[PDB]
Amino acid sequence: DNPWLDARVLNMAHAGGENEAPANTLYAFKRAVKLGANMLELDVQSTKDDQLVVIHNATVDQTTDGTGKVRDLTFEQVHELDAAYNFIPGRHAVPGEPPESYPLRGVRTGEKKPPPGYQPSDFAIPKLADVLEAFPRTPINIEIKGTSDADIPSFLHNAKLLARLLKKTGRTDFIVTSLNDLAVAKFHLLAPDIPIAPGMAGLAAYFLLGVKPMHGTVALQIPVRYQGLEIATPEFIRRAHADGYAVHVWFSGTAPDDEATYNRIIDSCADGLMPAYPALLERILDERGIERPGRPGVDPC
Ligand SMILES: CCCCCCCCCCCCCCCC(=O)OC[C@@H](O)COP(=O)(O)OCC[N+](C)(C)C
Repeated sequence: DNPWLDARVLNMAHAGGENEAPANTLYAFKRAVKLGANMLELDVQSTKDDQLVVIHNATVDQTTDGTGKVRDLTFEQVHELDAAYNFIPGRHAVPGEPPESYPLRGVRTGEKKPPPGYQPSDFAIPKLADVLEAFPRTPINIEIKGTSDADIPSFLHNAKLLARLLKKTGRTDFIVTSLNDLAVAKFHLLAPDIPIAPGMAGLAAYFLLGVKPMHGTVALQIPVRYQGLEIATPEFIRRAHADGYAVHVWFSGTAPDDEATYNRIIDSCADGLMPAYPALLERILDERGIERPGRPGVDPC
């Protein structure tokens, strides 16, 4: 069967909580786990020397002080930069504001003292290997990224790199996914034991034609709305459940990262949310007594 139909309700920190902390940094992950997130959610790219690093965009421009495409830079180049240079609470990463906007700019580079409990390295772009070292016992939702939407070779390069590494850990508490369905198929071929979730065309095909997503799928990981169509409804999740799949919902501009939304998606029987505000979600769950993995409680439907 599917263990993930019981792993609910999940607080899956979107890149660690991009509205509450520098996205894809160890600070964000360490913070997010500490306040009660059941699962990390993160993005992977690869350096010029084929090192899997945890970053979302193909270019380091938006979240750091540097410039260039991750695949053009070595890990040693990428690691020295400040992955909190442009963080602003409530607004992820936004360059060009008064330097006082940035409460954690410069901590990686040593110009400000880190908050208590963290080192300057907790604010750089981490190797995926270092995140796995740091969370041996936390499930990690990993998403394969590429150089551009149409650069199918870069997704496949990353899928290869990812499966090799995840195999070496011998772990199984992952969910690997990509917007590019080819990457998922290639990843599933190289690492059949690791749970996946469908890419874009598999989701369309399931929603539209009933076609079950690739063997090995544990969950459907869906935005709330897409191009006007409401995806994460009670009915859609009723059917996904009936067909044996979990539903994890993300937001990221398709619907507001706010309290009413999180509540509606909880009420829609989703099994996990991917909030940019993992603190805000954790408070809602605690306050409502919603069942959690292990810790039982209220079933909101
Ligand atoms: C008629 C057919 C209708 C059927 C529905 C079709 C819907 C299809 C839309 C695409 C859905 C693919 C889901 C699989 C990939 C995934 O998990 O999404 C990425 C998400 O976590 C973050 O979103 P971002 O773009 O990575 O942005 C954040 C960046 N950050 C973290 C720094 C803010």
